[PDB]
Amino acid sequence: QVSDVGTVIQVGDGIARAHGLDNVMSGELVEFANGVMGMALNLEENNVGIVILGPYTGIKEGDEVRRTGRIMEVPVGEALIGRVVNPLGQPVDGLGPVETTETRPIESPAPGVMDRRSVHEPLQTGIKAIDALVPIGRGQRELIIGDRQTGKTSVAIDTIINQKDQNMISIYVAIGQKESTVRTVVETLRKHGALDYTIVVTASASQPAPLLFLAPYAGVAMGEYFMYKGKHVLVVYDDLSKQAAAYRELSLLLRRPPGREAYPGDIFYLHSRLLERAAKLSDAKGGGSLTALPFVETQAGDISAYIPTNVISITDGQIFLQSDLFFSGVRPAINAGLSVSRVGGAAQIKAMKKVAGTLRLDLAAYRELEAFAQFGSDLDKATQAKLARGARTVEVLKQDLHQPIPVEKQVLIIYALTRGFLDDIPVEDVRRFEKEFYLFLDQNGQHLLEHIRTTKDLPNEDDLNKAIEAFKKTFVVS
Amino acid sequence: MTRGRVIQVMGPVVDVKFENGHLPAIYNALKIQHKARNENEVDIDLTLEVALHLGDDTVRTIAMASTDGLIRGMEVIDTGAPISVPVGEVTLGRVFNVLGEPIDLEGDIPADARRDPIHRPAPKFEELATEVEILETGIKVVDLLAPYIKGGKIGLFGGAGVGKTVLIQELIHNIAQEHGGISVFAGVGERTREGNDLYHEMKDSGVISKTAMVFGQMNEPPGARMRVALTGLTMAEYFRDEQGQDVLLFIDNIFRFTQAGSEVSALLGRMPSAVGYQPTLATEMGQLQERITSTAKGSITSIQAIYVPADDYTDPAPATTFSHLDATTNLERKLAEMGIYPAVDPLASTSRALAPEIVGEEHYQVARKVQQTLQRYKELQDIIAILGMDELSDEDKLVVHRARRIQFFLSQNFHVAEQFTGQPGSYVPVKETVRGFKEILEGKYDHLPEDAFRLVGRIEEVVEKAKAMGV
Amino acid sequence: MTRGRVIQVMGPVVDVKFENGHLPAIYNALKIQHKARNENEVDIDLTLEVALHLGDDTVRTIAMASTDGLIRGMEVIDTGAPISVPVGEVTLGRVFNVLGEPIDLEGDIPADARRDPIHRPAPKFEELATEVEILETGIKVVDLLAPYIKGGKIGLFGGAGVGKTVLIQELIHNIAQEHGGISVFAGVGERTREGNDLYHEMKDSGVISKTAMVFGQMNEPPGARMRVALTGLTMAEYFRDEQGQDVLLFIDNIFRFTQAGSEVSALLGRMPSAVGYQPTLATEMGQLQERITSTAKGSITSIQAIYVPADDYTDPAPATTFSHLDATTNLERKLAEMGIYPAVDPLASTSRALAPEIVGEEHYQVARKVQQTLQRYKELQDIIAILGMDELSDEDKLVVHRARRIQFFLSQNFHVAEQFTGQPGSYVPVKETVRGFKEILEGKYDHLPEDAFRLVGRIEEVVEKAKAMGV
Ligand SMILES: Nc1ncnc2c1ncn2[C@@H]1O[C@H](COP(=O)(O)OP(=O)(O)OP(=O)(O)O)[C@@H](O)[C@H]1O
Ligand SMILES: Nc1ncnc2c1ncn2[C@@H]1O[C@H](COP(=O)(O)OP(=O)(O)OP(=O)(O)O)[C@@H](O)[C@H]1O
Ligand SMILES: Nc1ncnc2c1ncn2[C@@H]1O[C@H](COP(=O)(O)OP(=O)(O)O)[C@@H](O)[C@H]1O
Ligand SMILES: [Mg+2]
Ligand SMILES: [Mg+2]
Ligand SMILES: [Mg+2]
Repeated sequence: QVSDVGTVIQVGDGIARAHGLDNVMSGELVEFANGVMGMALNLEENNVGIVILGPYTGIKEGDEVRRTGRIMEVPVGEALIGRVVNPLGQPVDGLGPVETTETRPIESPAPGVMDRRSVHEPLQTGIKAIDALVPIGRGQRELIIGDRQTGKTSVAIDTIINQKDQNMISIYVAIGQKESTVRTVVETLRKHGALDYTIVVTASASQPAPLLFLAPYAGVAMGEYFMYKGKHVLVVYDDLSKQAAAYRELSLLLRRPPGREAYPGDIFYLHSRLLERAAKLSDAKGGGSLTALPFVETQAGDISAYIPTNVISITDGQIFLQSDLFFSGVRPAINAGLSVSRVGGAAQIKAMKKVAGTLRLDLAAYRELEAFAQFGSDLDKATQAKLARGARTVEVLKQDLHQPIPVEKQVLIIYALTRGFLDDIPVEDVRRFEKEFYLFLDQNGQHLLEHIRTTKDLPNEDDLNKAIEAFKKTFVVS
Repeated sequence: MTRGRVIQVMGPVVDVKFENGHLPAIYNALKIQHKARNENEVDIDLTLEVALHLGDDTVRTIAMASTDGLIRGMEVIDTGAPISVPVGEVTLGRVFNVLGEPIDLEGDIPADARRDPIHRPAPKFEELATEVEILETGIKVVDLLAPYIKGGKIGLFGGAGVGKTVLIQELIHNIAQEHGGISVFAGVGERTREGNDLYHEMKDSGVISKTAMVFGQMNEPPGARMRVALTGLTMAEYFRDEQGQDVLLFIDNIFRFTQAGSEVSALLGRMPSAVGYQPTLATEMGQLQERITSTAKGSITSIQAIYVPADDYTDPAPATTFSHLDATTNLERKLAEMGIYPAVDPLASTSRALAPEIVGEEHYQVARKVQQTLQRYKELQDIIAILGMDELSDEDKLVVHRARRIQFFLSQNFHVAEQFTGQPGSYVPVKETVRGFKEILEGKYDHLPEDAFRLVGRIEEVVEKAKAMGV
Repeated sequence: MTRGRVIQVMGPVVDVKFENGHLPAIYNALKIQHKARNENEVDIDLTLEVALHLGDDTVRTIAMASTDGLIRGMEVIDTGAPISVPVGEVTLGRVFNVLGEPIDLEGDIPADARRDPIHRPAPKFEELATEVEILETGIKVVDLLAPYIKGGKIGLFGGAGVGKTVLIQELIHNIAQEHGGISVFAGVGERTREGNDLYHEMKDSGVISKTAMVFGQMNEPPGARMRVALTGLTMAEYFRDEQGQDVLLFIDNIFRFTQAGSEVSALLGRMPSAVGYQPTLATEMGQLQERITSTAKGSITSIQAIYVPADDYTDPAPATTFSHLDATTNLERKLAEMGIYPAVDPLASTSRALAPEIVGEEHYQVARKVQQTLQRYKELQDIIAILGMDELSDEDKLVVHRARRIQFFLSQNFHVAEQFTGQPGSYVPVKETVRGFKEILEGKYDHLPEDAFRLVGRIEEVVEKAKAMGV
């Protein structure tokens, strides 16, 4: 029994300085005398800087620090499914220990250029606006950005719930949230039945800053474990701005000189290193995939701030939610002009692509034309037709909370909209039209739904037109 | 022996040196008791709290009072425990300072009474309770657009002189007088006159028998202003846990806590953060706020006033506290200047309780339609500012016509505000609020003048005062 | 023999101490090759570049890969030369990292192949070329308002998500398949997914046999991100000098070079500059940019994508980059939000080739008239938004009528944007676009609806689209 030893020189604010530890390794785990763990970050000439991963109250100057010989690691395995754990893998739900028998490094290289394959298979969220305007595919990284109280958490929860029958593992990572909010989210997932395939990683606001800094890396390592076995994983980072704040706090406490807005120099490298590990692996690598949903909270809707622009420059697209749209009645309040998907088209079913290839550009043009026509007084026929179509599209894209819609019904309603069958319906009646149309499809259009569901392509346009016309005859305009 | 020695004195920060192997733990309390040895010295009685271990057997502390008179070489006593304040039945009807010493002149607390450490970890994940229940307050805008949650955390934001204290007093008057549980008031960095007024008001109304108060007002040093809120929270946690009570916790200004932290942090040797704040701003706020929660044993509902410096809502201190709240009401100087009180911003204020399955379908519809009309009205303000209402379309004219009346009807006369003006206050049930706003939206009262909707209460009073004036 | 040892590891920056009188020169490459002594160590194979001579026989270096695993006291090997990468016909068809090691798993480069150092001085004033010749791209706005120059330097500016990568890919598609020389692509701090997509597209189209690719994408440390561009540049310089070939050089995002420098500046120990950048920003940019040029021996035509942080064109990095370019394309999310792509700013974009004696008198007059019309339209929007369209004069109404159609006709459908537009792309000759814009200015198509001008190509496609729309 022998171990390389050090002694503590300074303690405070979750940061410790140690003398000795000559053979310590950069990024290695160390343990203190009372059992609290730490990670060595700065290897200076005569002292070591350590971030403390736990309560530092019981650590005093002169205490002993011991090497572990292990690079920072977290437990991984199937035993984490359905559990709530902290970034170190310690359970916090009170349901007993976790029986993992394997671990992964918290810092690992991303798959290379030759290890990847282009994203080609959709991830259905059940939300019409997302699945039509900003498609998401397996292996993609889509940012969800907006001010507080705009629906960011609701979108992610609905997306996780919708994966129930699609054979995918979900990982929900909460950084800097209230434990009561985390418990509410866990109870919602349990009620809707999504906890059978979900891992919840939590690091609340009372925890020390290094745990908030490490939580997304622990989540992505847990996801990578399943990715390299051929599975498909969905990971949600509920706030990246909060680890940005935590990392700023750590850097300032470690006497690293600040940069813009007191942020450290490598604030971009932090998030880029985290998010580059989500990918779609090639067939030679097993074909597994990991897909990520980072969150960023803006101030007063300023999408051009430092951290929001840093994150936007990394991901494969963003969904921007606006409070002014939120209060004007359009929900989930996606701004079509400022939202984009960098994988669009390739991440859609063939029928959805056919019916909605140009929908986002049409909405952007409609918004421009609506802004312009507010100044004029005598619009011509083309501008009247475009405005009517745009208003009807806007009204079709509305949706309520916790109301998933199958893709085969999304494509049919989008077809009905885009082929002009809604032109004679008044704007205030199209939502009831959509509801009664879904009922009509459930009753009399099962062959069309089955054809779409089995072939991923539209039926022959004659029969589908006949069905729409029959529903038009049945429907009554109020 | 566990005896220290003063090495450096830099304002509220003191460095103390101990013998090797006898350093006090972080957050321990230290005592300095010195008698003047000659005419060039003064008597000293001071309490310090450990903050950092500097190395070389040196400890850096924060003082709980003024450090004038300290001399290098003074002896320091280590108590071996954090600050401990009395808890239990003895605290009801009493007034305390940050150290747990009574200041109401009613007598000292016996030395054998139970007292608890100020610092403790937050409750575990499995202990929490997450049920949602509406707390009726009798205020129209709060009950309609951002209902308060029983057992949850409520924050009130505002700049200087906008109405935070008046709204706190109105909420106390409407809720605490009949609560039937235990109430705790914590005055952090506010006027001593306000604390005296509150004490006398509670004593006169008889609520004093079931409440405890702790004061850390503006005249105090930053260390006391930092720890007074924790003292109050420690007193409240006892009633929550050991007795299973329901507790009302009122905090006079939680921004002063972080402000005092930022004042101290510079002298501790930390590198400044974005706007000169301490680098540890988020962790300290989280460690204070995570303790204020409802559990299975009992529930704590807290109403906190939050100061917004220079009316900047993007300031780091107001910005970081938003994530800790279940319901927020934002006050605006623009509304306050137009005579609208309590001057609540109807679009920025939010609540988790505004959902059809919690408040009801028609309540939800009415609230959403009111917010929609107000948003549309806000979008036109530049056009009205430049050239008025004359070039608006017919739809927008009706939008403005309805929105001005809705905005005025959101005002109310408070019971507490009867000292500023002779008009007595009113208590409006939520059913009445919903019915009145639905009637306004339906266009029933388009013919009434817009000045008849100011500061009335129920919708019938609008008709009554319109009749009283010319109509 | 001369061996150093690691004395300090601070993230991506490592300090090495050598024996007296045996210090490596600045920019020399060092190797750490460590075999694990026991189960508490890991194997290391790392490359470092010398940056500063700290004094006292100590050197400060920047790592080319992750420094996790390093232990103080590890042995360091000095190679005696900067990073050297293979050049010649061997590099064609291969994909490399920053160190010149192939990553396409097609096999290793023979150890006796010629290798050139990464760092060299720029060409002199005597040996430059200044002839201006038009490079046709098939893009309407580029060919009309800001023509590209053969052998010149072209920069594409834009904020995040405006179309820089799509424009780069369209330029590759239109130009590289028939260039007849050599093309080099350098990926600097961009998405590995985009790199893989581009590699597979080139491999499918067959251009890969004529191209060398180097990748330094976002996951890499700052040292790799700041040396990958120089690796690609020296690979291209070999073909410019030793063979006299015409070379196309595409750089994925040149802003990441500056960003990596700023990331390591503080750890290197340099005082911050105005917006947090390094003091040596301009010098570091110039030492790289001045090497990318045409000479008497050969010509290099280069297209560089330049990121604009927070859409602020006054940011020091793009502001400094502006002076190094002959032609410039400015992308605005104001246009991108409106549905116009490629979203080129028609006024801010400039080119040295837009002169009457280069493009022709008719082309020059048409371009200037288009710019005048758009500039006039820009001023009218402020008063339109307030006073409506009815209050304009008949001349201003006609200006608006034609400017809207011109702005829509500057859009185009790209071949590489089928996944975004749903329709195949188009190629438009410069004569065709000049004639079409001349006809629009003359008013031949005033009766056409303005939506028919969106994303079409030639002018006859507008007529066909309007006929399909039923006009
Ligand atoms: N599509 C929708 N329809 C109706 N209400 C919605 C919709 N989406 C979200 N909401 C409501 O809006 C509120 C805010 O939603 P949510 O909490 O998900 O947003 P957020 O941006 O994650 O918030 P926070 O900043 O508080 O974490 C909630 O009350 C939620 O029920
Ligand atoms: N509801 C109200 N009715 C009438 N007057 C009011 C009301 N609310 C506030 N005022 C007026 O505004 C003044 C300031 O109110 P208050 O003391 O609550 O402000 P505050 O936001 O707490 O200010 P401070 O930052 O100074 O503590 C009151 O003295 C009173 O004149
Ligand atoms: N010519 C175009 N046609 C259609 N869509 C485009 C075009 N150019 C850009 N876009 C849209 O913009 C998005 C982002 O563009 P990108 O190439 O990523 O620019 P950047 O490199 O500046 O981020 C793409 O996903 C695409 O949908
Ligand atoms: Mg949220
Ligand atoms: Mg006040
Ligand atoms: Mg790009």
